[PDB]
Amino acid sequence: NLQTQVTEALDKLAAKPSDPALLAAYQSKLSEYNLYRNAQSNTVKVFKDIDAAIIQNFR
Amino acid sequence: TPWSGYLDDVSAKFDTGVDNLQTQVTEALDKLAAKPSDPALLAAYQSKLSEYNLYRNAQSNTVKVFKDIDAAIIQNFR
Amino acid sequence: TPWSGYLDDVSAKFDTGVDNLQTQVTEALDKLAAKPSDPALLAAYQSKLSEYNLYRNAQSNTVKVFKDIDAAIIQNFR
Amino acid sequence: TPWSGYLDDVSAKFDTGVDNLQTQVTEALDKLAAKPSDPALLAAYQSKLSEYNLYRNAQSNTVKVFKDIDAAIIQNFR
Amino acid sequence: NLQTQVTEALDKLAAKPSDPALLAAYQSKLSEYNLYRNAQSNTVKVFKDIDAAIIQNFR
Amino acid sequence: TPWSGYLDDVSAKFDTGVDNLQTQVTEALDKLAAKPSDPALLAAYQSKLSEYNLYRNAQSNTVKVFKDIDAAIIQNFR
Amino acid sequence: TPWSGYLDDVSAKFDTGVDNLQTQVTEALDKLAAKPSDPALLAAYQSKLSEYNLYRNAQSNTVKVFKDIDAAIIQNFR
Amino acid sequence: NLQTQVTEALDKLAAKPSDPALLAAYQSKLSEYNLYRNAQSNTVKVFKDIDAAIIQNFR
Amino acid sequence: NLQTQVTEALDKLAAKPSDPALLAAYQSKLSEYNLYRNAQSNTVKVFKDIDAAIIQNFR
Amino acid sequence: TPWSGYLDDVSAKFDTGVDNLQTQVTEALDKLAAKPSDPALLAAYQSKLSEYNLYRNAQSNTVKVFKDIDAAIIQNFR
Amino acid sequence: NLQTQVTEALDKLAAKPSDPALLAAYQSKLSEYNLYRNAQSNTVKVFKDIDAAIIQNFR
Amino acid sequence: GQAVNIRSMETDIVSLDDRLLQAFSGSAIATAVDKQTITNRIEDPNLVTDPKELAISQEMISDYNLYVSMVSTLTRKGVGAVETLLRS
Amino acid sequence: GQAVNIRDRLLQAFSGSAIATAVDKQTITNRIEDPNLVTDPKELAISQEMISDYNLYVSMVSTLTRKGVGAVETLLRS
Amino acid sequence: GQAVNIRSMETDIVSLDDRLLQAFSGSAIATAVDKQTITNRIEDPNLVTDPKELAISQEMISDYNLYVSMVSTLTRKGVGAVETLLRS
Amino acid sequence: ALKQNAAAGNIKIVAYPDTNSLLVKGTAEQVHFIEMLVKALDVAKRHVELS
Amino acid sequence: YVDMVVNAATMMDKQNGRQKIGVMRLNNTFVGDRTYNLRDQKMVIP
Amino acid sequence: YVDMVVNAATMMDKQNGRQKIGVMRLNNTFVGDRTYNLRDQKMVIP
Amino acid sequence: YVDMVVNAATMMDKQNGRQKIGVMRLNNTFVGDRTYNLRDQKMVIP
Repeated sequence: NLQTQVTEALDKLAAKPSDPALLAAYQSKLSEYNLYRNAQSNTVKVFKDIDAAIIQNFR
Repeated sequence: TPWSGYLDDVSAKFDTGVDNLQTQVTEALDKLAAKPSDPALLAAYQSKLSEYNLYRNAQSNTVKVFKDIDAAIIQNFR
Repeated sequence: TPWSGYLDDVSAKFDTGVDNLQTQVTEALDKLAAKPSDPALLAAYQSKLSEYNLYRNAQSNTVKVFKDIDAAIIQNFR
Repeated sequence: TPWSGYLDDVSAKFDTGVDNLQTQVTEALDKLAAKPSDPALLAAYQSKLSEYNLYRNAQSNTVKVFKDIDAAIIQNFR
Repeated sequence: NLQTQVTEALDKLAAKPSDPALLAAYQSKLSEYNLYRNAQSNTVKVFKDIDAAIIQNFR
Repeated sequence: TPWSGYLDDVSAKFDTGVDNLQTQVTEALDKLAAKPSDPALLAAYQSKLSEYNLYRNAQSNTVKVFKDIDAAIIQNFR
Repeated sequence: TPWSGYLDDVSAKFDTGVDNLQTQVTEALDKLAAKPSDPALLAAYQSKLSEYNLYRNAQSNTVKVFKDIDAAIIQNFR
Repeated sequence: NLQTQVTEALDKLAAKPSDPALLAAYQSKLSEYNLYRNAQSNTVKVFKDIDAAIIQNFR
Repeated sequence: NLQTQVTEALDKLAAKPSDPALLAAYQSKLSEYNLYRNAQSNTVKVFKDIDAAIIQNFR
Repeated sequence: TPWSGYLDDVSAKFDTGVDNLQTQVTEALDKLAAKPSDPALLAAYQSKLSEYNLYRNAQSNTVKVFKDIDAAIIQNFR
Repeated sequence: NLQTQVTEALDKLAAKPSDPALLAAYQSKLSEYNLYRNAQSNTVKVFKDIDAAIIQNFR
Repeated sequence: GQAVNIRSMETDIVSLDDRLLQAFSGSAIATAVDKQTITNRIEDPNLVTDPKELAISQEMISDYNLYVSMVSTLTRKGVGAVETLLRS
Repeated sequence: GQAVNIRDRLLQAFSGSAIATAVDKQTITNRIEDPNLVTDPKELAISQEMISDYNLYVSMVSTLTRKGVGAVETLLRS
Repeated sequence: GQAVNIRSMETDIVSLDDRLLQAFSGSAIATAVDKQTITNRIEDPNLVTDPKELAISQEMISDYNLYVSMVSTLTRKGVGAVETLLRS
Repeated sequence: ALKQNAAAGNIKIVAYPDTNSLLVKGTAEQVHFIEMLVKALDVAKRHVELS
Repeated sequence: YVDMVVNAATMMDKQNGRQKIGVMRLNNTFVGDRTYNLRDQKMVIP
Repeated sequence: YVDMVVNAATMMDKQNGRQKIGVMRLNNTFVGDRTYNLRDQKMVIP
Repeated sequence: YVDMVVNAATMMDKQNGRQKIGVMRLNNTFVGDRTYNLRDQKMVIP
């Protein structure tokens, strides 16, 4: 449900793209969401590759 | 039907989050160019040009971040 | 409704802190131009004009600072 | 429970590390905007703005350093 | 038909490479066509590669 | 078609915003240079020189602002 | 035959969208360097040199986004 | 004969490595020459790789 | 125990983010923790790839 | 034993290069703030405050150069 | 032995960081040690890679 | 709107080959729709933009790729065991 | 102006697949000898399809011939 | 508050078949928990944002790769030793 | 519901002195709606005389 | 009969404002902001 | 019959302005902004 | 017969300027902007 609290701070910056405190909290949010998405992609990636290594081994 | 992506909707939220700033920049130039010596018009125009500067900068940096997320995933397809 | 950001709202706080001083300088000026030799009217206009010079100068430099605060953080997005 | 990460906690540590910087900018501006000719208010407002200027710049720079370290680690997973 | 409305928006930026509203919409367009094309290249590639693996097994 | 960018059209609005200021500064100088000791002519020339000084400085600084906005976007192409 | 490519399409697409900027900066360098003090000429070329800088980076950074994608196809050749 | 009209643009930039118009046209040449050379090497390679697989199969 | 003397210098700058000696000292700490962590990341990396190469050799 | 790195040791050369400069700026401020109209106290304070500015700027820039040297070799590990 | 005269000019500038002649020779020194160190790292890297590439072919 | 189909159809089997044939038919119906629905996810270019529906489309590749690879090698070994015994 | 024109089973099969594999070789040969077709991305994609189906086609009739002749030796040795 | 267990019990094998069942069952639990350890390390999103915990998760992935790869090749070479002897 | 999805901020009101009137704009009910406000905004004021 | 009703409902849901100016004449008050130069304070009534 | 009717209906929906100047002479009011220099405050009537 | 009519219909869809100067003499009014220096306010007539 992290994408929910992603989607609640951009609109307040959309309504106010000059508050220094809000965009600071928004920058701490979306960059933290940047760290989550590639984490899920990179961690599933090894599990495909190591599962492909077994069938490459047993063929 | 004209197509609109997800990246369009994040950038559209900046367009809809502000009401008429595209009008307000245009409106501030015509009142200033008619009489560029009114102190009431000068303080209003400093605010709107700087607001439009942060508007486009906030738009362009956000799309660049979401661009780099997908390309790392598409590389992680194969 | 004309949209107003936070940078608009900081400059408006100087505008509302004086009630109608932009009117009061012009009205003190209008009585002065009819007879520009009264020392009671000259000393009244010296006070209000000098009050009005510091009014616009203090307003415009502070908004410039908040521009530089936002631009340094937005640069640190990417 | 709404989630807050460690990078949030680092940035939250700046928020609790300073006591009342969000209050001090608003109160010194409101007393200054009521009467923008007091030297006691001018020297007080210069002081309060500069603390908020270095605060947010240090906050935004801090998240960027811990992000590129993590990005170097995530590439080295696979 | 995405490539059509790609090839229709560059010319107003060619005629006006200083309009602030147009190049902002153009970057949101042009980076979006960039993510689509290599996605199509990568998605046919796995469908070829796993199709090459069956003939690799039975040979 | 004579090509005109967006920055060309904003600067042309300043040129049309004043009626004949490019003519009047040179022309007020020509009336002043024949007899540069008339107080009715001196106060008229003081007004036009200060208006032309503020005219070009506000025009030329404004294009500089719009220049830095586009370059931040163009850097974010790649 | 003098052959054209798709990358030669988009580069010359920039050269037909603009009309005379490769030479409009040449007539104002003849003009401004003739008398290097005219305010209607100093601001004339500053509207010409500035647009020369956006247009040459736009025709350049388009090339880099349009090269590496064709690299990504040939990377998917084997 | 593509390499001929590549090799005809280097000399005018050699006499003048400061012309803005020439290096703009030269980058449009050299990146396009980059796309030509490795594409031809990789495409003959598949024509090489698949004929050896047949004799590997029939041996 | 390096993270301890990492986590002990931000608080005096948190209570006082205008002292000139501390943020200079804080910068001398944090760039070295930046240098230490990826060094640990780079050193585990050589030990995985060369260990994966052995089973790649014998398979 | 509290650990100290090489970047600590470069900054320590600045720390040992000045004897008691952190004390000397504060003591010169205290004599000036007691009577800020004494030319002997003003001239002493201009020298000591400006020396501390070049002290920290030369200190802070040196650690940044050695950081980028270090990042190129660690990147060249794998 | 270049690192010796690297380590010999910063300390005299530490005792006097306002002499104009000394930091000029120091900038000519200190920027030069930056150019030396990355030169050694980049040159061993190709020599690792080219030594690794032959065994990469025969593996 | 959405729509799910609650009723699944079933047929009686009497022999052993139709039990094999329903795995053959059950695999052919899985791959014919799953080769297409991820391409429909690819050809609809709003689905290739949002990171939420990008991560599920990331893992749907691996669901398709590992499944068809399992039924290949199981059949390769399965026909390999009948090969050696009749050659003896 | 663009134009378009309109127009034992083993002994026709091997002759039928003789030029069926020959024309796809030649059409991708002049696809890549034409430099206009190698610069456009969506022409690369349909040639990328065109390379890939060339590999699956001639490999399918290779191995099925191999398995076709692989079934003949064992019965004749019996 | 965490916990460890200290008793590694021993049941007697009555044959080699009873021996192989412990080595598989002792490893199948271990290979399930660590993959479930790294997802809950991931699924707790507060664990993946801290720098110190990342090298811990970096270590636990690479041990998981090296563990299952080491049991695969041995069983591959094990059954490969069977095929050559039966062929002789 | 979509005509009841009008923005309150989309209301634009301008004064116009030379006919003592207001010019407002909006969709077909909110022009009628704020009519009810302004009809309850100018009452005839009362006089008070001092001595 | 079942496959017709479902496929026609999910094709109807996918298929599914004009401004105007009003002129109102006031009757009991002026329009626009006023300023009162009562020489104690420039008083304004918005 | 069905493949013609579906194809010739989804190709009609896929198949589906000049400005002008008017001159109006007023009768009860001037045009353009006027100013009333009543020397207490610069009143403008737009 | 079908392949000729289709292909020759889509090739008329893909199939499917000089400036000039006019001099007009006015008869009841001057040209160009005029100024009326009535010395109370700078009134402009475009």
